[PDB]
Amino acid sequence: EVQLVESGGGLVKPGESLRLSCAASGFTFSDYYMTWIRQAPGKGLEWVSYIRSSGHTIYYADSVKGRFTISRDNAKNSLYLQMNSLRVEDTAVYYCARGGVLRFLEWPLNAFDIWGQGTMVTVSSASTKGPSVFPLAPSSKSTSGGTAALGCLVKDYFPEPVTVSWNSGALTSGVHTFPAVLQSSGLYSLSSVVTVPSSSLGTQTYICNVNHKPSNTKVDKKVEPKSC
Amino acid sequence: HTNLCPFGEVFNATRFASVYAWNRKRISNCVADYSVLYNSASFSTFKCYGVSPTKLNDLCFTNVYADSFVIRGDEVRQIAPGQTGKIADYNYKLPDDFTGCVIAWNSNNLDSKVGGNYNYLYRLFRKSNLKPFERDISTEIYQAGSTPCNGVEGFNCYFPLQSYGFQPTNGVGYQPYRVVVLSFELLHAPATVCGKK
Amino acid sequence: QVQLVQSGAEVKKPGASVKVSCKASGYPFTSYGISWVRQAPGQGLEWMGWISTYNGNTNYAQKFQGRVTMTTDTSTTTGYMELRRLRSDDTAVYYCARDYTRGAWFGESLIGGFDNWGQGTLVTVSSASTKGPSVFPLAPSSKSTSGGTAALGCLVKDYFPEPVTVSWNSGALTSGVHTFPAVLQSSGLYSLSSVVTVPSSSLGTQTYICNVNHKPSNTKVDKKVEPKSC
Amino acid sequence: LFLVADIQLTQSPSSLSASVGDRVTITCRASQGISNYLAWYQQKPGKVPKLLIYAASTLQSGVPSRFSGSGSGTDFTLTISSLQPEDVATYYCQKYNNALGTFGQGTKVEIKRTVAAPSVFIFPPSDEQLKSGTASVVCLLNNFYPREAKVQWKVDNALQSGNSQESVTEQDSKDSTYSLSSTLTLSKADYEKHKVYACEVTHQGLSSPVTKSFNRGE
Amino acid sequence: EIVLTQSPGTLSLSPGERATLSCRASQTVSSTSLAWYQQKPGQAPRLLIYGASSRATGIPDRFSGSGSGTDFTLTISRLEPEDFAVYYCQQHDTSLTFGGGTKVEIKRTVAAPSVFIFPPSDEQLKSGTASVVCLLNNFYPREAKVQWKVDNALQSGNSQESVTEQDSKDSTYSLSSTLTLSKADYEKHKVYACEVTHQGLSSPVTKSFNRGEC
Ligand SMILES: *[C@@H]1O[C@H](CO[C@@H]2O[C@@H](C)[C@@H](O)[C@@H](O)[C@@H]2O)[C@@H](O[C@@H]2O[C@H](CO)[C@@H](O[C@@H]3O[C@H](CO[C@H]4O[C@H](CO)[C@@H](O)[C@H](O)[C@@H]4O)[C@@H](O)[C@H](O[C@H]4O[C@H](CO)[C@@H](O)[C@H](O)[C@@H]4O)[C@@H]3O)[C@H](O)[C@H]2NC(C)=O)[C@H](O)[C@H]1NC(C)=O
Ligand SMILES: N[C@@H](CCC(=O)O)C(=O)O
Ligand SMILES: [Cl-]
Ligand SMILES: [Cl-]
Ligand SMILES: [Cl-]
Ligand SMILES: [Cl-]
Ligand SMILES: [Cl-]
Repeated sequence: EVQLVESGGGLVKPGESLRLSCAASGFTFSDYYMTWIRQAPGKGLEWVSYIRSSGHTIYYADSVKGRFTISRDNAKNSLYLQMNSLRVEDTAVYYCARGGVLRFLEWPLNAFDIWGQGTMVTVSSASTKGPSVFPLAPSSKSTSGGTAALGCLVKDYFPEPVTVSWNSGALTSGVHTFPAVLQSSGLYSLSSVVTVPSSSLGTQTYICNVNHKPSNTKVDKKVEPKSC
Repeated sequence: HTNLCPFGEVFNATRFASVYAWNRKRISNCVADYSVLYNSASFSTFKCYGVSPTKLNDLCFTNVYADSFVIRGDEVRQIAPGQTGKIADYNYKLPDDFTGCVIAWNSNNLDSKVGGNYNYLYRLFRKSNLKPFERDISTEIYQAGSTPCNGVEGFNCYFPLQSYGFQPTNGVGYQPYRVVVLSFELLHAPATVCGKK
Repeated sequence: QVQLVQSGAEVKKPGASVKVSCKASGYPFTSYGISWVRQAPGQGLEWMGWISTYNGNTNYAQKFQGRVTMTTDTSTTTGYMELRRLRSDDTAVYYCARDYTRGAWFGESLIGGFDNWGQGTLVTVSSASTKGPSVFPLAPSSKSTSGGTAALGCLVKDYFPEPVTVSWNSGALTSGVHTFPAVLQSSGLYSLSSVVTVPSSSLGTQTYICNVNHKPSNTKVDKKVEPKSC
Repeated sequence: LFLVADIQLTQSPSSLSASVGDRVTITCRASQGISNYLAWYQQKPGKVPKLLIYAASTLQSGVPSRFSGSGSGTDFTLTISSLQPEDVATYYCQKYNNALGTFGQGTKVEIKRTVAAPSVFIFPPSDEQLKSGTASVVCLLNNFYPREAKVQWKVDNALQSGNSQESVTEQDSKDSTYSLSSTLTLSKADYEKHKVYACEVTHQGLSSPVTKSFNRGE
Repeated sequence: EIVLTQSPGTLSLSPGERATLSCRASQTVSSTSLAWYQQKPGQAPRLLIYGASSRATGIPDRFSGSGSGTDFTLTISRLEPEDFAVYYCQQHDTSLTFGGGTKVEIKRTVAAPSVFIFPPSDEQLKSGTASVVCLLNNFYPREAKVQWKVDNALQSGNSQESVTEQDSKDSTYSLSSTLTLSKADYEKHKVYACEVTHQGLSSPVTKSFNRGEC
């Protein structure tokens, strides 16, 4: 399976160093030139770095020259981005993308067709904190026709992100996981809701699966009508 | 003086330089025992220009230069005066009046890796041909088109060095070969490199 | 014929220094470098350093940087290795070999190894002083063994330095003899046992005498081994 | 060596709203010639960018045929022949004539649809959270259009201000609607000082404001 | 710092058999800078192979080297009596290091040791020191455990042992364990024994004496 799997994202204090990894599978990794591409929150895509098929040419965006270092291990089928002297504005989701196959007298037109899943890098002085997961219980009134609403409150966590799934992925239709909001405490808060038939509230179990990898926090919270 | 010229550590050296960055060793003030060379059967190529190997033991010179590098089999024929090709034009050129010897042997058992030895390089693009005994180790981005490159590799902007494959399974023409080029100079100066008595 | 001969064994006290020599012959001295290898008793080989006989350049092992100094006298085709601030940790046999791993002229790695080694130089580092051994008898037991074979021997205890030589019946008895390697006791003195297995019936007709010789102390001892008395 | 003052990409328009079936045209302008080394990406919110076109005009496998690319040199246009609900995203162009794979600023594609009134729900704070000393009341506005909506919190008919935050999803990929979550935060002491909690939602799709309420204890 | 680890520690083979010994490198090392040495007991080491595969002058055709990257092997086509020694793997890619060494021993059938015990001589006892000696004679393989017991009390830290080389004739080993006490300590106890456990023994063999036994 042709893919790129990233790793190494996490929370770092300004000035420290962090190293990202990109593992290639399903293709001759040594034939392609690789790139790192990041995206700050609420901003566009930014090209970061480029390394040649075997690393004899390297290029960096001006915002990262002197602090970032790209490298590859063709034997390990891996791509690396060594990030030193990190800054707050370096906070972004980082992607690796495979370019094209350098051939004789031809710059490749087939490029950038395979990316990693992304990894989140947060540069801040604040410390990690796991979230509290509270249920948003369905209405006791509800309706005789149907269509009720239930959800989960993922409150007071840092840093981003948290991932929310319902019924271990078996409930996806009608789910809305809202963008996190930064509370005045410096902590994030996020809600995820789903609309289901009211006739299902007595027959169907609903569980939200909140995951916060930065703090190693996994919580499965049962959401049920209240005792009345 | 009675020290032997260090021909051993030029031929029997572990690592050789890539042909684009060919290594030159200067040999002076020693007794040159050329017998070990033309009597060793390890060499696939042994051709002498401007002088006879037999008549070499009884001949003095001011300096002897040992240039060593690695190329592939079908390129060995370019290490000779009056040749053309990528190596002769862009990497290592001998003058038309070359007075020396060229020695080469197959080093596939040393310079090949199971995944391809990508340490040996040669220059693929250059705006002009090298003068004799010239050395070009620059890695400037080659501008092949009208648009300037600004030192950034890309379309019509080539990295000038190419990596040899060098896999153990390659055909003989593409297997690595180690080359030693002995050039003898006789300047109007005291002769420091002679043969035996 | 290429040949390297080193200096003789030396006994040193902790803190002292030892300068071991190595004289080579039969080949161009300048063309090769000299490498030095160490071997502690019962241990493997340990690289010490390398010197060019052409320009004197030396790189040593990190373990010995600041204690070892290697030199070369080309007029005598002789190489020298000096180890300062000797420790009991340094008791070992010091070897010398003709080097073909780094060129003497340009100092670059070569396709080759160490050939034509020297015989070796044993350097013993301790505060002990020269002492001859005491030879005690390992008397054959009257408590019998099923196979009909008796064992007797000599205990060669508390000598320094090495070595001792043990023979039986002035060299007439060699079959069935086992002279064990010396062990260094916590006293700093060595100790060694030499035993022989003989037919138990020979105990009543044959005399067994071990001959212990310790040249460092001018000690020659012969001891008769006979059954235990009451 | 790398400092020149590099080819810049200018995307136009910045943002656009259209209707299902309309033809959408996004422009990418290169400050200097980049031959046909241009690519077009679709990026749904918080997702990996998906390659649509490369080589200026070549469609990537699996991409619907209603996408098409054209241009060479400095003018490039991405074209969605018939806009579809699941095309709501931001679109970027990327040059790759050399090692500097620079991007454009991106073009956000919105979808105009018919007006939809929100389904309004209110959620009391959980009993587990009340043990912690803080009460969070949530008002959910589900599947409405357009995005303009006002949530008014009332605590014992006292209109609240300054103690709530809200968040809005992006356009749904199927019905092109929005959803809104408003969280009213109080202390446990302040929460038990009042009875009736309600949020009043005003929206174009509502002829009159809708109020969903609960009494503390029921 | 490149580390070479040879495997196995000891090769038990008989003459005529084929012997393959290997050393692994902590990092990748060029084949040109690898060398093999042989060391017979009591002699200086000699060069066998250089450049991983090239044979040194005078070495017979039975030796051969191969390998690359990190796994290099030394092979001996048909073993001979003079081939049983210790072999060392050596590299000078970066700096210069040696391998731990591999010993090739002569394999033979299992042989249980003959155990004998020797009380301290009256001559030595007059000096104030008592040495008890336990002899394990002509056994194979080399692995043997000696356990001193004084009045059924297991002794530890007061004994040293020493082992001979393989006998040139029967390829067996012999072991000598020397227990040391003071004359005072020696006279405080009656039964002195050593217990030998070995592969050739179905059950541990114990040889003992009493301080008052004539
Ligand atoms: C590069 O190194 C090559 C190998 O070097 C050897 O190994 C390294 C690790 C070092 O230890 C180095 O010191 C070693 O020499 C080297 O090739 C060597 O070249 C020399 C000549 O320069 C050869 O020496 C002579 O060898 C004969 C015996 O060889 C015969 O038998 C074998 C059997 O297979 C055949 O294969 C050979 O082709 C021959 O037929 C010796 O008898 C002779 O010694 C006698 O003569 C000298 C005086 O000349 C006396 O001093 C001696 O005491 C003897 O009386 C020579 O020594 C050597 O065989 C050869 N080795 C190998 C493995 O090929 C090469 O020359 C080096 N390159 C350079 C440029 O220096
Ligand atoms: N030209 C440098 C780096 C260029 C840059 O600053 O990005 C190189 O290829 O190594
Ligand atoms: Cl490269
Ligand atoms: Cl550009
Ligand atoms: Cl960019
Ligand atoms: Cl830019
Ligand atoms: Cl023996």
